[PDB]
Amino acid sequence: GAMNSSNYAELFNNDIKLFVDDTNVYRVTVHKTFEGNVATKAINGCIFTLNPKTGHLFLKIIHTSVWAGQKRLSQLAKWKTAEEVSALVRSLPKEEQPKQIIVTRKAMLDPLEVHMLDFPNIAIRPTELRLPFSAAMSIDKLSDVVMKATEPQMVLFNIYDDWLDRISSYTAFSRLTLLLRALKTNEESAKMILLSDPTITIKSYHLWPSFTDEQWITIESQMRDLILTEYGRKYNV
Amino acid sequence: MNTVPFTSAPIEVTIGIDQYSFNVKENQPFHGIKDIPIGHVHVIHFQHADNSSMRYGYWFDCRMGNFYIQYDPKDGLYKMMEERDGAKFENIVHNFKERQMMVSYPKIDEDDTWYNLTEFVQMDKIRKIVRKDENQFSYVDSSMTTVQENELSDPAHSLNYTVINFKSREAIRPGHEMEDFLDKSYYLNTVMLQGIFKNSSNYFGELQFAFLNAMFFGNYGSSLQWHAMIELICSSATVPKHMLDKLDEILYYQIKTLPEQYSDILLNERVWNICLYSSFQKNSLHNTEKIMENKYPELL
Repeated sequence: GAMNSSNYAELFNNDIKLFVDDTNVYRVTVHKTFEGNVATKAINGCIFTLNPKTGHLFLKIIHTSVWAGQKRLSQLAKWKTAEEVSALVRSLPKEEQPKQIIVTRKAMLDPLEVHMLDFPNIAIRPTELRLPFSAAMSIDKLSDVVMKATEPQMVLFNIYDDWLDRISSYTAFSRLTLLLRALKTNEESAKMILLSDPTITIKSYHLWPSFTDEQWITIESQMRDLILTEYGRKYNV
Repeated sequence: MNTVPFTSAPIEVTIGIDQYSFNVKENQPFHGIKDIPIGHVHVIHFQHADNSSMRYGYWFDCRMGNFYIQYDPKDGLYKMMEERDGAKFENIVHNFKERQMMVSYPKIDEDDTWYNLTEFVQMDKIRKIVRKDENQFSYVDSSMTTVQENELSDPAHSLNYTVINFKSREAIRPGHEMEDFLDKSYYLNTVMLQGIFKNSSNYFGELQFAFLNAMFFGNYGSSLQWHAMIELICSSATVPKHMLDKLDEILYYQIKTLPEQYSDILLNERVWNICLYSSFQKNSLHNTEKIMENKYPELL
């Protein structure tokens, strides 16, 4: 069943698995109409599909055109997400297909299960973890490709850059979740921490700056401090 | 008016005939049930005074043969049997009636309850759900499992209800995943009604038989079948108007008949709340919604 603190190491074993996050699929700005009513305008979204072992990110861009003339968009977004994940699994060679898909929100279970009936051997699982994947649109290069898209498009990234050359998946995923947790709690602060020293740049083929092992430790400490401060503020403790 | 004689009653037992029931004492001179209405299926059912586990019984139609009950001291149950000798049977029944050793099927003339619970139930359909082709009558008990329950183990002693599964390739057309899952009209009308049942009468007959097995034997798999068949109709946006009107009547008599004390194990909170308050048909079951709201407002 559900993925939790107890079965955490399973993410880094040799069974292919993908996380699916649908939180940035259907995005709107709410505005006033001339008559003073409220309306939404959809903006481009994305499905965040991640192999936590390899760092391979299957970023499916959701162009606003998919919502044209559709009703109940927040319900349709779960089904569109399941349709796109299913199409991705079918496009992969058999030996690359996942054995499990873990959805970050329980509302994705039935839509994915129904789309994947052809794949009875692929287990669809929820999680107890409160993963910060919603903050993926706070990564500048991912935000840039989503907002510039003029049509449906799939873009492949490695969300760990070259870290697996130096650290284990376990350590790479903990670093990723700490960066995204910080970006989600205080985006401006998190982004200042990452880019303040202009001598450390982001390679053209990377998402994150080229920190040495020592600089990652300092960065990781600043992100921890950011998170706990905001927690004392949120909760006056 | 037809008769099911009993050879004897050697063990103390509560005997059910349709919705009626009688206590018989160990070695009481009880020789059976007379004045059984012709034209309907019937169920004769048993609960031993010494083992209130294993309710068991026999679905039969008196037009299909002469049936009697005889206790088997080896297998330890009241068994239905057919008497092929018509003259031996008439002669046995006439004696027991003369000696008034038979209870009378106690039907009130105003009372259409049994007709209303068995309107679409046919003995030929019961015999396809309960397979024992050498007998004209069908044995059911508390513990028998359904074909669907066995997939998720003895096939000889199983209830072969039609398998309904909302998350199955049968239920969901490729490329209509969201549409077929949120509106089950395709699954109800093409797969189930046109494809498997052929007409709404056979569909209602299985639904009614599943309810009665759930109520009379506390058969859990029958209860699951009855709820699934209700939910498939309530979760369809497109249902023939006559089917909706008839479903309302069927469910009304089922809820009216259910023992008040069993509503907590025989009624699935989620299905009834969904069917009466959320589903496409939420406004189509007026009689059923009124009896449920007045008799079981806790469940809702």
